[PDB]
Amino acid sequence: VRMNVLADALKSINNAEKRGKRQVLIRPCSKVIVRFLTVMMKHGYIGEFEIIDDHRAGKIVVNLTGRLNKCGVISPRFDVQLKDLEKWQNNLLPSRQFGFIVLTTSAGIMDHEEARRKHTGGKILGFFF
Amino acid sequence: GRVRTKTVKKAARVIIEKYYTRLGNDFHTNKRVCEEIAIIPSKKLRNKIAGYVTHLMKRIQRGPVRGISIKLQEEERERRYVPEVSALDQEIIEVDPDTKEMLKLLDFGSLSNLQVTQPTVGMNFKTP
Amino acid sequence: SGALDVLQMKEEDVLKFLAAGTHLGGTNLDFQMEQYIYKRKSDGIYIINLKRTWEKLLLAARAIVAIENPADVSVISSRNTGQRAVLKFAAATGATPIAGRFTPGTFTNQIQAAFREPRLLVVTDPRADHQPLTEASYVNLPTIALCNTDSPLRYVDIAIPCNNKGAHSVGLMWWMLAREVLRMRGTISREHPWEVMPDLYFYRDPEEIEKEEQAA
Amino acid sequence: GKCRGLRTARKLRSHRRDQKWHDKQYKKAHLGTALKANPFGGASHAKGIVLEKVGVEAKQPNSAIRKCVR
Amino acid sequence: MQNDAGEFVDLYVPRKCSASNRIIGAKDHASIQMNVAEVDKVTGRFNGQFKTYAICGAIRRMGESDDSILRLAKADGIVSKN
Amino acid sequence: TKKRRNNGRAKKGRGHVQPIRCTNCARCVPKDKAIKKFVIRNIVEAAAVRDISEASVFDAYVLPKLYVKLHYCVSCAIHSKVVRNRSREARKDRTPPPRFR
Amino acid sequence: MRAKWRKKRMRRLKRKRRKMRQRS
Amino acid sequence: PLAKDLLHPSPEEEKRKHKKKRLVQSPNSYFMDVKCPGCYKITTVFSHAQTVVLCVGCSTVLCQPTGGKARLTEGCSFRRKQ
Amino acid sequence: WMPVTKLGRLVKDMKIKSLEEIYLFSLPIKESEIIDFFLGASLKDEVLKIMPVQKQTRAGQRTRFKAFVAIGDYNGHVGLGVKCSKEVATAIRGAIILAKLSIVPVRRGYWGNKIGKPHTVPCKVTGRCGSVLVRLIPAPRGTGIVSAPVPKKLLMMAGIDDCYTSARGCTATLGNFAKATFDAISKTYSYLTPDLWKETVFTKSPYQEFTDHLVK
RNA sequence: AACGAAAGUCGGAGGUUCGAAGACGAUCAGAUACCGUCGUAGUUCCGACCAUAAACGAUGCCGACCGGCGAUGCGGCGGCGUUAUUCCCAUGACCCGCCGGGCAGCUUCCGGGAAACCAAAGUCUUUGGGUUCCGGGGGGAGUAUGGUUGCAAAGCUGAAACUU
Ligand SMILES: [Zn+2]
Repeated sequence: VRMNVLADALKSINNAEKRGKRQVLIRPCSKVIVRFLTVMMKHGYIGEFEIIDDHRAGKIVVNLTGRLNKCGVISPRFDVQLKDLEKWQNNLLPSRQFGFIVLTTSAGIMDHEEARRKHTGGKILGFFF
Repeated sequence: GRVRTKTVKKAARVIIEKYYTRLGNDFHTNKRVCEEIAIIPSKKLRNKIAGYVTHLMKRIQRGPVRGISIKLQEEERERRYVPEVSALDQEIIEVDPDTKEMLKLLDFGSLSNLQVTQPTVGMNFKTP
Repeated sequence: SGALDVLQMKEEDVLKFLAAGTHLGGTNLDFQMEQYIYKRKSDGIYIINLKRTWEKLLLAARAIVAIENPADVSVISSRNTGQRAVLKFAAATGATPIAGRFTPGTFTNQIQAAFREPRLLVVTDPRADHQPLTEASYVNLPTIALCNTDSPLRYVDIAIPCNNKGAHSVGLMWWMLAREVLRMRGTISREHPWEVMPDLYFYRDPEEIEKEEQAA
Repeated sequence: GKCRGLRTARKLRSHRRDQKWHDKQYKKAHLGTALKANPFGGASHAKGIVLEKVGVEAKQPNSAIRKCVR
Repeated sequence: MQNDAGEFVDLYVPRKCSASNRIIGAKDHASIQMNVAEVDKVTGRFNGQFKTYAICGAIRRMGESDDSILRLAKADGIVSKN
Repeated sequence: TKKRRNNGRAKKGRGHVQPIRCTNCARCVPKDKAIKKFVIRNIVEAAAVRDISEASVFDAYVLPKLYVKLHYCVSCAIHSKVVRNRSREARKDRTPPPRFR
Repeated sequence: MRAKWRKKRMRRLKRKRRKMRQRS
Repeated sequence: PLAKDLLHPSPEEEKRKHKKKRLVQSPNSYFMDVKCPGCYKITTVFSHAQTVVLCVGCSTVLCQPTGGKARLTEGCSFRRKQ
Repeated sequence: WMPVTKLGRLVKDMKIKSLEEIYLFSLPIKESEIIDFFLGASLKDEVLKIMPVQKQTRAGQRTRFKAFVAIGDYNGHVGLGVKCSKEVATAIRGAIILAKLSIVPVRRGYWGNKIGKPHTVPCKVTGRCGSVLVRLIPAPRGTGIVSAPVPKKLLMMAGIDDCYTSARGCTATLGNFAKATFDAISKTYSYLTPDLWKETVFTKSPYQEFTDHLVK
């Protein structure tokens, strides 16, 4: 059955982005996915989106300018300490100059360079580049 | 079998593309034409070339040949239609009423030159 | 086009589109032509919306007048109902015609004698003329196509919706394209009717020319 | 599809401990029956006494009589 | 692209698609660049100024060049708003 | 080498079709791998119907037809030329062959 | 050798072997 | 397609879809009132009701349970509420 | 050298001034003296393999020779051409012509702390042809090309100073291994980095601007 | 732990045809094989066992996403008409669409693949949704032994030495 909702949402983004489409519809809507897509939006990768409210777990309609090469998930959520962040950003990212790892820390859900600047580590969520 | 091979019906056509102002419908004139206009080795090729340009001039002046160029159209621009009243000038154009709803919602149909005809009953358009 | 009222439809153009049978499409629908149909009748025919036909025709005429040289816009017709319209349009505008059989390699084989290199391609019907539509993919040609409701939109860039099946509507659509290009470029003023009848662009059948030659 | 959750290290390691035995070098060098049937017993060389001198012919595309000793 | 002295070190900057914003490469031989001419508002004649749109070939192969030309011409005032 | 996608059958979505026996060699084939053929002719031949007709006591008696339903195995069709081997790219033609001009 | 008959011949061999081993 | 708006769907394509596959799911049943023609109880029925809805004047049946909509008894009068 | 293409008459006249205007509009290069015109003194080739391939007939075997050739100008430019013909010098000559016709530019990028001139591929690129999947990885300054010999030739020819490689599959068949490395380094000018996010201005085409020169 | 084709084994009833083994004929140098005549055990049923098949989609299961098209099976909804006949007649049979689930199809430069081909065997070096059994060059061999299941035929678990 459906496990780990964030993964199936990001595979929906990726399959509908590779076809060059302009808008996706994501279902369900966590509060994990709204902070994750906040992270991808603030870096200028997806633009605006809407959280459609039915009284069940909602849907999300995302605008897409294709700027997004890959949006992926890491499952299970491995504990990433601050010495294991360089070993993880060497593996998943395509460059030292761009690409990001999103990881869920005790200051909030954040990307991997902010977690070095805030001096904290936590569990990994996925990546986008 | 008397089928003409590649040289006697390609060389005859490249003889016909240029030099059309000299050729004609009689074989004995074109046979004598063919030595000023070419360098052909011996005459049996030249009689076969003359026989195909006589057969091609027998063909060509009543319509277009596929292999011949638009030097033919230089002959048809040198030698060669509408009606008086056009076939799109008809005075009643039958319109089945879905088209009339389209024209009403395109801000036309206040002007009436058209006449809407009765809609069809039955939807049997498919084949079994 | 353009949200301009000098370029809008008049009742004379709409009477030509009604009398020719441009608005009567086919009985099948390729799934990315359904932004042009108004509704499907009881007969099974889909009705082509004529305002979409006019706005795509004027956008096509904008694309055709946007080339400085008129000699490297090339027009294709392989089927018999559009050959005379292609030759009349090419004599009217100064385009280059290719009517009849289209030998493959005429855009990509450089050493063959008919090797052209045009800058735009206008074809008659995008299913029967798919050989220059596929050969437009190696030479970077944008391609304009007069498209029926059941006609595939692979490799065409500007689809002009019409009934490209009959004689009258093909001859009319090439006539309206010639008229919009010659008005936009500056040759004919917009206010007079153009002095060329659409019957110069229609197809003449051998039975139709033999019934015209034997008069009563 | 593999078993890839977070508390599943025992299934993965007791899988790869058992499917290592289908690898032929691990089975041939870690089961112990190879070292008992080998005439050296894991040495590099062995000293021995020549019983009888033989000649053996080569395999089929070659033709020779190879000189060997028992 | 741009090193620390501010220099632009790239060979060239490739075009991007107007429909999908993919990088039209050196050997995307099915990609187009299409001019669509403007007209003057009072006379309806071509006055020399252009609109330029580029579509990569992979959008063209799946039949989606027509609708993107219709949307891009609709949003820059060529197709009417009905 | 997969040769045919349907494997030369009509068994899609069931486990077992009950077999029939061939009419020419009595070889037990399944019901749908066998090549069914329905042969209708007149009972009297085309030749002898010209002189049957002078012997009938009934005026205007149209003679009956013979309704034979034939199953055939896959070996005895290519022996009996009912069904013959075709190209790799015209095997996707499953229109039955024309009997009309 | 067709592998069913190789199977059948090792079947006959094992049937004769278990015949000869349970006499004692 | 491929520029298609998912946030503003048209009502033709919102009465087309299955009742779970809309943006907001909404049921395809409705509440009626059945008027029996020889009595004066306005009686409230479901559209898709599964019991025989008995009226209390002249004790007749208004509707019949079927797999879809309940077929009302012929000659009564109904309208949809709200 | 009499040109036959429209691009050739723009190039054997000083109308196209660099090769990246031809690459920039994806204009198809169809004659090999344009690459001899632009790159000139800096073109060095090296022949990769000469393999005999044999066709069985009732006349015995009929043996061909199939040559691979790499070419390149070592800042940006790399080509690989395969031409199979009956004599070995004929196969090498045709492979050099086809290797000039397939030259693509390489986008080279940096490792971190980007001072200076670009020394590696900008990102991890992967190319696949046959069964060989050849991955090219950015590297530090001054590590050399860590690879097999056949892509070391292709990566040292393109002007890439540093790379790390990982290759999967049956690499011994040389054609797929060099074609997969050529698919790996022809792909760096299709990869959308965050610095190529800037919105493009469109300039006039070479055939659009030089079209009143060309009609003479 | 339940079911598991056919053959097989045991107890009983039944036995028309087919039919291993077998007895004869004839084809061949020879056929103790195909080809004919007859036939036991079996095929058939009721109880008790055995658990293997090219048990095949040679493709584990649950969920997601990703182009089209025209029919077909079932259930539902909405639409010109046409037909009952024996009451505008009831309800069914057809016609044009829509939604869900299902057996399959044709096409496609989505994508994959070594290719055959596949709308999954796709979304995979731009590599992690969950989970179960299993493969590691070819033979040796599914053999030897050991274990256990079975009245028996056998089943499951099941290796080396050596060789290439
Ligand atoms: Zn048979």
